[PDB]
Amino acid sequence: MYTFVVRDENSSVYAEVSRLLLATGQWKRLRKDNPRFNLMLGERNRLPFGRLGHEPGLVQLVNYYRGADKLCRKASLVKLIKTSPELSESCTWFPESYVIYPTDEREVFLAAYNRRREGREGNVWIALISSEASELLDFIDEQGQVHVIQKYLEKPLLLEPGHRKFDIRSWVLVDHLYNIYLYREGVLRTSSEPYNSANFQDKTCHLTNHCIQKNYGRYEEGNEMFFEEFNQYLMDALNTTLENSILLQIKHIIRSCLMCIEPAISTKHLHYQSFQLFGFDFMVDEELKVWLIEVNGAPACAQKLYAELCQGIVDVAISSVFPLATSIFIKLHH
Amino acid sequence: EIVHIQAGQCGNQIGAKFWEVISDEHGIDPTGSYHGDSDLQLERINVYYNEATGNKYVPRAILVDLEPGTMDSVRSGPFGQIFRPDNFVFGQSGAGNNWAKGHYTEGAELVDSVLDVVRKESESCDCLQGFQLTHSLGGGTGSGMGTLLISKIREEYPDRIMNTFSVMPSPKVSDTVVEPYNATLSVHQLVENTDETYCIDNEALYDICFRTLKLTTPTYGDLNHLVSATMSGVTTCLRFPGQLNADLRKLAVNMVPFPRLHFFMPGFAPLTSRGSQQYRALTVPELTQQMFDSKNMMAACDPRHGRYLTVAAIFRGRMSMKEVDEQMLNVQNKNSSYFVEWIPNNVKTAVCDIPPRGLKMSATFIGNSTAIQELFKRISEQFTAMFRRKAFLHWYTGEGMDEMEFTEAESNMNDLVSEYQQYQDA
Amino acid sequence: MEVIELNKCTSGQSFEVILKPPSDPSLEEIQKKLEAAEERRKYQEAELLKHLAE
Amino acid sequence: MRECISIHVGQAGVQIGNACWELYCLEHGIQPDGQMPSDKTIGGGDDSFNTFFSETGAGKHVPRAVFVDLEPTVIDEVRTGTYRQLFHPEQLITGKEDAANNYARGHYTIGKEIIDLVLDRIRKLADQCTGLQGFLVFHSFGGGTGSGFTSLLMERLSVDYGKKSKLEFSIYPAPQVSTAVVEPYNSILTTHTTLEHSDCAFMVDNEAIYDICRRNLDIERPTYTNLNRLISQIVSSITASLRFDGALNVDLTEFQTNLVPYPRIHFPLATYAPVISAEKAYHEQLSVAEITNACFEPANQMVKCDPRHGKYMACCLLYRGDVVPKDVNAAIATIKTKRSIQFVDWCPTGFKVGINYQPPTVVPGGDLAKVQRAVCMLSNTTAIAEAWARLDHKFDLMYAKRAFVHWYVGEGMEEGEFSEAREDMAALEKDYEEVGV
Ligand SMILES: CCC[C@H](Nc1nc(-c2ccc(NC(=O)NCC)c(OC)c2)ncc1C)c1cccnc1
Ligand SMILES: Nc1nc2c(ncn2[C@@H]2O[C@H](COP(=O)(O)OP(=O)(O)OP(=O)(O)O)[C@@H](O)[C@H]2O)c(=O)[nH]1
Ligand SMILES: Nc1ncnc2c1ncn2[C@@H]1O[C@H](COP(=O)(O)OP(=O)(O)CP(=O)(O)O)[C@@H](O)[C@H]1O
Ligand SMILES: Nc1nc2c(ncn2[C@@H]2O[C@H](COP(=O)(O)OP(=O)(O)O)[C@@H](O)[C@H]2O)c(=O)[nH]1
Ligand SMILES: [Ca+2]
Ligand SMILES: [Mg+2]
Ligand SMILES: [Mg+2]
Repeated sequence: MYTFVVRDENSSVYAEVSRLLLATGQWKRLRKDNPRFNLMLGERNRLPFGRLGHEPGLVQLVNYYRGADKLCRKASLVKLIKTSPELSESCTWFPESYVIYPTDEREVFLAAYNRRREGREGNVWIALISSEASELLDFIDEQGQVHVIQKYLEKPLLLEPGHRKFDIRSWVLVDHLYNIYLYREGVLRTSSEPYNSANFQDKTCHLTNHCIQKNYGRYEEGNEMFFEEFNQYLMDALNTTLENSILLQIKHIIRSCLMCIEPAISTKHLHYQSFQLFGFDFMVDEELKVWLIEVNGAPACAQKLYAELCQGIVDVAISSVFPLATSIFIKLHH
Repeated sequence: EIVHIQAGQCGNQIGAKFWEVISDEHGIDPTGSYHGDSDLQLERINVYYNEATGNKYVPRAILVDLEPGTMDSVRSGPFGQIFRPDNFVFGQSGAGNNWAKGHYTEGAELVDSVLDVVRKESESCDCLQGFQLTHSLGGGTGSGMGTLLISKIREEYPDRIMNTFSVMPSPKVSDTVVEPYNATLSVHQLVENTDETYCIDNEALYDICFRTLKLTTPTYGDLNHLVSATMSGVTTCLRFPGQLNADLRKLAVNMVPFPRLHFFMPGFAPLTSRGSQQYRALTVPELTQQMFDSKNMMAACDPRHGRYLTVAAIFRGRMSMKEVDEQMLNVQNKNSSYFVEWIPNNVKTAVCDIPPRGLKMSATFIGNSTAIQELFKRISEQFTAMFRRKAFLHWYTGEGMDEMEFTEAESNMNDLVSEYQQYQDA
Repeated sequence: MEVIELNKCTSGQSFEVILKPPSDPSLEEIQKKLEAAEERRKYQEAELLKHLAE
Repeated sequence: MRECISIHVGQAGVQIGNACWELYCLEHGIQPDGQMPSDKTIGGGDDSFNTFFSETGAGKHVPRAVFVDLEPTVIDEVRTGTYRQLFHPEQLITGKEDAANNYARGHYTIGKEIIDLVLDRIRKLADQCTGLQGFLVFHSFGGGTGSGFTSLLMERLSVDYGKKSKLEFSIYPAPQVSTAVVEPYNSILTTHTTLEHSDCAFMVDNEAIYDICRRNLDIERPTYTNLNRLISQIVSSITASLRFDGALNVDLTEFQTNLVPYPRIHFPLATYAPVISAEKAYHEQLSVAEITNACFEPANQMVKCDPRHGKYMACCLLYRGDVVPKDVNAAIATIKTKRSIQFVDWCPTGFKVGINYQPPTVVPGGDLAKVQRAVCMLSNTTAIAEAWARLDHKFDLMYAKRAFVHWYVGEGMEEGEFSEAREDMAALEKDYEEVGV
């Protein structure tokens, strides 16, 4: 009889996990501040890692990797890729980005802005989306917090019919052995309104967040195209598959990012253990070249996939540590 | 050193039984002479025994009563000769199961004589640590005079530890109808003037003898076999050297987070009847499971109806301390809800290499549970049932008591109940 | 990289390697605290013997 | 030469002290009867080992140590121990009844009636010193004596010996071997009162030592004898520079300079390797690179924490055995590129290395195997704050209900001292935070 605690109520993912665990009749839920637990579904902020793995006679496990925030923060991700020799400044799959502080590398950003202007090529950027540097720097100083300036992909792959923009969400699970598991079912969070190349003011077709969109539900249910449909579209329209044209680059980017920070977050020889579910956001251009947008440390799943993914987390991340009395994941070997 | 006292019929009969058991463990004969094989038996014998001229050890015990009946049975008992003759302090009138007689009139006439023996024993101690009393709360002498002694011992020794092995009354094992009165009046004294009170419920001892030991009609002898075994159990760490550098005060400190809440639930495993040798030794998981079970509690209270504040466990015999560590950590992790979270690691354990007589290994349990309130609530209901009609009250008013003092005792015990309830929901 | 302050002897040797450069109460008071605690103990003990006297 | 006086308080301090002085004697070649055949300067001298020993005309070498406990149980085993002749009665002080795991009882009540005696016996040793630099205090956080009386002693020493330094070897409480429940109280209380008086304190979590004895020595149930032998080895590595010829950490003041830039943050993390079982038949001797790399494994630290998620302010490497600077720098270069070693911006990213050619001595019949080379890393990392966080949490859980508080109040202490102590610890955790992130 294993025991666990829940310290994040807003977690739609681990609300299902806790439900699944209790349903096995071998997992009991304790109170929040009960230290005698085997599994901790911890909070998103101020997770007390320092209090884990100090309970005698208890193998403890947490659903978050300490230090993984360096990957899941926009300001941190840029610094991580730029400073790490494994990824380097000459990273092919990450858009040109710079860190900007409200009144740092602002002078470094303007240096690239000149080449774009004195080269007569695409000079559009994103934080709001604008082509003028002055309009951007004034916006950052007016917000308050730190922001990242990034190159805008002016030539995205556009779905037909509709001429629509989209982004790809991949769910990655890293267990305690640091096996990088890629959930086979991803989702395309598509735009319903056609992509406007000229007017960047209309952010309803530039930003593909599920919240903004909610022409909602015209092409597919809930502006969410799963892989079977998108794969079929690539075969019919572009005479290729999702595996070759896109997914190889995805698996490469996912694996490369996690291999980089592995020695900084690994719990191989620690007194407590860690696993975590990540949400990689990608962006495909017209030449079928994949770009990494960001990484989410506390991602939400798709309604169709909650039953399968949440069950998966129990199998490989939890039950692997705490056994009980074909696979949905793709193991990115390294 | 510890100064032992035993007051009244019950007190002297469990007290004598207690000295009988540990005397055998320390290798001391009724003659008083040591006859063992291990020096371990004598390394901490000074705690309970004074060394006399010759090679004979004399218990640091003081036998008190208002009737010579029981004390004459002790002196003619098995280890009747071991006791110091001067330490026999007895009246002639008796107490007639009357708390008033024992605390105010008959006992007050004798209490000074007792203290003279206590002082004479204390002045012989190199460094007196505390006292311990064996008595019942249902009668008159052990209940009334026993608490009177406690009050006066505290006045002269206000910085010493005071422990008690108090036998609680029960209708299942009852001598008179006025037992709830005597007990309620006694608890009032115990809440104030004791560091530790081991609540020994005759209801529990009876049920154990009947339901578990399968004794159809248990005598007071069958009941006392359980008490003596438990008492030998709790005092194990004090009487034998081990990893736990035992100390009277340290137990009182680590077991009692709040001064009034010092009423413990004793437990023992395996449960055994008189003379009935059982030949199968229990595994460590079996010892751990039984000692925590309600059937093994000497206080008729369901621990699942409350929460453990602190727990002391003492295993005896040759066994893997690792296996003990695993099984103890297992119980807590399996049932962590029954332990308060605002006292981290409140379950401590120790192991003594020397087992008790008759058993290859055993386990003794001392729990400070909030479930003990069930005991006090039980006495309270029996008390109220009579007091609302002021029944049998003339026995007490005749000795000079007033109805107000009963109302005060009723109130103070109800405060103890609610105080135990306060931390059951924390 | 850079080893500096190398000192050697028969028993051993010590040095420093740099990889990168940077970028009370008095006796009066004590005796007063200890005695203040003693008075608080004496007060509590007096209240007990006063309570027991009653 | 400048002398150093060792002070052992409480059960933990005394028993650990015995393990250390036992080990010191074996290292310097001193016999149980105090005789030192290799010491050709009979009757006195001022060699490096005289920092911890004084000499009699008879040629006996006595520890500059004072044992103090409020209970005679433990110190009596020193009076009758195998090194009984080594010390003399005036060094061993014992009381009648202990502090009963109560800080207030050890500090105020019983502490007051013996503090003058201890300081007098300490003053006797201080008079035998031509140039005293400071004190090494051994004690536990959990014990009433180790916590209570030590804080009082540390206060008076700062008054009676203002210019003198004072280092601590503290045992951080661990439920796995502890038998008390109120040790979080005593720990917060003694840390608060001692903080301003201590220049540098080496914490040793019993949890860490306990698991190292289980994992690396294959001892199912480690006893205090097992723990103390291993602890004494770490302490020996730290104090070797004071007892042997060298140029790194040759006086107590240098410990502060090298390991403690900020005064309040004076808790260096110790990491030791290799720990090998003596009953292990076949052992491939580890190299400089392997043992130096092991100094960055959390499983080898005296306190379990994660240095990766913190910042360094200083780092010293203390080798013993067959080691040379070349192999060290080669090992450092490899480790630097493979591990997360973040220093604070206002400190140089570097390592102060110290080597002693004599390999680490082990007690005959002990659990440790003789190794060709060993190392002890002293690194002042903010990651050790995790130990304060763990402890203060346990404190808050108990104090929220005022559990066991009446025991402290009953000894003359004010309840305000609980919160005032907890506030100081809250300030300390903040200091680590500012530096760490
Ligand atoms: C929460 C319980 C903590 C308790 N700790 C101690 N317990 C004792 C101790 C002293 C006397 C006894 N025996 C007694 O009979 N005491 C009352 C007369 C004892 O039995 C439990 C423990 N001494 C020192 C310590 C530190 C303890 C530890 C291990 C096992 N049992 C009790
Ligand atoms: N490592 C180690 N820890 C010890 C040793 N002895 C005691 N301890 C620890 O010290 C804590 C309790 O403090 P003690 O030293 O035993 O008590 P004390 O200092 O004598 O103070 P008192 O309460 O008056 O007895 C416990 O948590 C133990 O784990 C020891 O020999 N080695
Ligand atoms: N460099 C770029 N070029 C083109 N489009 C971009 C871009 N960066 C972001 N976008 C688009 O703008 C949106 C920005 O969303 P972003 O991912 O930055 O915010 P977010 O953090 O809310 C994602 P999530 O909510 O899943 O965590 C992305 O959905 C993408 O659709
Ligand atoms: N276990 C046990 N309980 C007893 C014994 N004698 C009396 N009692 C209990 O004590 C109460 C009677 O008190 P009593 O011993 O007569 O007190 P006394 O007047 O001081 O002698 C009853 O409730 C009994 O349950 C005994 O020999 N064994
Ligand atoms: Ca000399
Ligand atoms: Mg009777
Ligand atoms: Mg002690």
